[PDB]
Amino acid sequence: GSHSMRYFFTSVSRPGRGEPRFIAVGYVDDTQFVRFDSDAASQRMEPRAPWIEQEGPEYWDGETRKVKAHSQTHRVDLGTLRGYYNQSEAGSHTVQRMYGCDVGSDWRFLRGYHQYAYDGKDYIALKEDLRSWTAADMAAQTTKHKWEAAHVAEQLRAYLEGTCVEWLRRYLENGKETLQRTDAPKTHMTHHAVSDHEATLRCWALSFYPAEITLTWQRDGEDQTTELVETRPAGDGTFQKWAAVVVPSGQEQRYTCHVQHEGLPKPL
Amino acid sequence: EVQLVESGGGLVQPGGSLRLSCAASGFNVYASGMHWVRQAPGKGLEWVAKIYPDSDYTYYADSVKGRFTISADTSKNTAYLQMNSLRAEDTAVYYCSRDSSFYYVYAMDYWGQGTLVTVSSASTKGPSVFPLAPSSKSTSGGTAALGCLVKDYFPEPVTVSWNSGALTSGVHTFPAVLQSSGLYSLSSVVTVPSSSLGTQTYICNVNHKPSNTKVDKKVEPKS
Amino acid sequence: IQRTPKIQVYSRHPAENGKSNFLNCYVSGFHPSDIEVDLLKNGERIEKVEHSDLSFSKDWSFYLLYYTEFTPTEKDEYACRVNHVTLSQPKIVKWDRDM
Amino acid sequence: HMTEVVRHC
Amino acid sequence: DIQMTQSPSSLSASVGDRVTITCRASQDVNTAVAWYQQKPGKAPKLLIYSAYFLYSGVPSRFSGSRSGTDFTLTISSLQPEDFATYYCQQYSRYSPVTFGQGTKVEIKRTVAAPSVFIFPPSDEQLKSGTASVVCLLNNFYPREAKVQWKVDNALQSGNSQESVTEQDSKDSTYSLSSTLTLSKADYEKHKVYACEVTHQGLSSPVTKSFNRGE
Repeated sequence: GSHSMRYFFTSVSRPGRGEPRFIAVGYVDDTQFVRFDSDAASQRMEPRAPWIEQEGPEYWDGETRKVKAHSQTHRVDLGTLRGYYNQSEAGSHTVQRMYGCDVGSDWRFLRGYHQYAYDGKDYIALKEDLRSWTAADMAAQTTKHKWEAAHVAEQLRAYLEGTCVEWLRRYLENGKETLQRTDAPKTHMTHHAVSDHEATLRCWALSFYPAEITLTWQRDGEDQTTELVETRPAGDGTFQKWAAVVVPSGQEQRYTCHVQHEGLPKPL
Repeated sequence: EVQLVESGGGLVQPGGSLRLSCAASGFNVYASGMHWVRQAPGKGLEWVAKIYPDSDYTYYADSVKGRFTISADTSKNTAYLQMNSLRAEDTAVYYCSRDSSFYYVYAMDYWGQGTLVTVSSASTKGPSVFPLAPSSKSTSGGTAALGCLVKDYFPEPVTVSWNSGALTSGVHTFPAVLQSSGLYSLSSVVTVPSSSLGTQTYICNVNHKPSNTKVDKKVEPKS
Repeated sequence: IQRTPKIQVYSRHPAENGKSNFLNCYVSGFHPSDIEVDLLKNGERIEKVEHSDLSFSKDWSFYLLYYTEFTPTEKDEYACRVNHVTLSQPKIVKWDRDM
Repeated sequence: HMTEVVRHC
Repeated sequence: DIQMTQSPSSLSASVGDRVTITCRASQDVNTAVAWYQQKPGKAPKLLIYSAYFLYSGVPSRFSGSRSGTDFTLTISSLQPEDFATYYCQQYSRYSPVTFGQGTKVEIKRTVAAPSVFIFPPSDEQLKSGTASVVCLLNNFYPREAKVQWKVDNALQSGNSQESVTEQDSKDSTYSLSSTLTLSKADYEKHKVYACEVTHQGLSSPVTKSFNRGE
């Protein structure tokens, strides 16, 4: 199976509220395993999974120091980016950064990422090649020239191909029964009349671990191309989703729901 | 095929005159009897007048003798009710019916659809149409209700349709209530699949012919 | 940019009256991050409400799960009230079992 | 294991 | 002046039951008696002429008989579409015909709880200086329901009017509307608007509400 490790950092300015809010979460696949919150009591990188708690004191001092260094940097970035766009000091603004790496079935490096946003819009991103930056506007081109000078891409490329992949392999081994599991979706269908001549068929998929799932309708033979909600967390590690069709009554028997998920041998 | 169509109903001032007309089709007025029967709002049927065109013979109810005159024009195949010195009590739906041509049926076999006569100190006013927007806070079983509220109109007959009549399933148009104001207001609702709300146009067509008002109001979820 | 939140209110396990469960309110696709979320029992705010650590999707829009332990009954009404800068006034979404 | 490589901007 | 008294001014019976309406004449009218079925705001249809004779094309579950000086219309097997008012007339070809007061026939069916909905007034209406709040009770039996309005949990009197549909010709249910009329000024003074419904098919009263925002 394909696997990934991602880090998500959000920094938000709080004019008049004092220091800006910093939140960081670390995922392996769809499983959160670490977090930091500037508002939380500890001021430490906290564990959010069982298999990570077996890592030693040196690991936790290291991650905390690194995340504190990320926050201190963002605390600057917020101010720098206001200057570039000439914005007011009294307004709240949002900086977001996501990085991580991708490993194939064979656990070898597949891809790397490092993206950066300002007020929910693309700012600057590392390309596919991991040697180069895409700058979204004139402001980010300033940052491009600064980061080309400071050799950022070259030192990120070392992390993404090396440290990122080797610790992802280590996490996959530590938390094997949690991360290398595949919970197949528990499925059923519900019926409600909505009219004299119409009725809703809802197709449920629940308690499935990997969020990658496809719910599709068919009538007789061809895919029924209709309501579909975003995949949602159950809150216990597994995920949920439903899909519905409004169908003429007395003709519910000619509709079928199709479920594709890596936990299922073949589609249901 | 026997058919009777009444016309000429409307609003009239007390003391006014009005003439209703009954277009006969698929027979000769000359060979049959015509009656007028009327029905005051939420009352029973009241026979009004009868005529045999061939020999002018006319008969009237005590309540309208000397005010109403029933007549016929053979050349139009039409019978009439000339109504004079009209009072508030004359307010009603007026039906035109005939005697059966068979003779072996002792009854009024064919009736028209009826025409409403409103006897009131004038007061024609068109309606305002407000959307009853389907609620975007559940209030659904998987079905949503939406409607339009047809408010403050006079004299009476208001027609509501949905999507120019294409939508009839689950429509409830309410009997008009008379308000404290002396004006009418009714509601038309329909239940629809709550998932259709994103996709489907819903329009209520309100027609108040007495004021020459047609309104087409689109009804959709608010946000 | 301002993106309006998509709200989903649902149970962790299929709802069975008298059986303990978890009531979820999943708010997603929103920007900015500041949002206010209450779970309601018969219109009145449930206090002990926990929530996920803020994260975001590939379009940079945020998501949060708010949740509380509850035992459903037939007459008890449950809801989620969300206030955001994109919302003119607070949006209230009722818990239906077959949503 | 986060990254050590974070440059201001 | 001959006057016919329709014996029962109203009645309700279940689908399949036998129903007899009587019509009593003030003088002997021989058998010159006809019966009609008028469905609400429709033109009357002839059922029975000369007291006993079925008019052609009328279902045979209708019959007409005499019993001394009273005349009886009988529906041997009541059907949902037979919801109507029924009228007996004394017919004379060459003088004044007169009608009975009529008999309303309700269909009695299985208890059905209403589906309740509440609608706030539209902004289009509020700009005209009045707010109509509507509470709608959908497809229920029987016709008796209680709709109370509570504005910030104060019970209301005299500012609501309701309208009840005619019984449906297939499922034999009622729909009801209660409208709560307020001045924009008085409406904008309060937050929570609730209609609370008591019906036979509801274990406990049901309330549908909104706060004046959303």
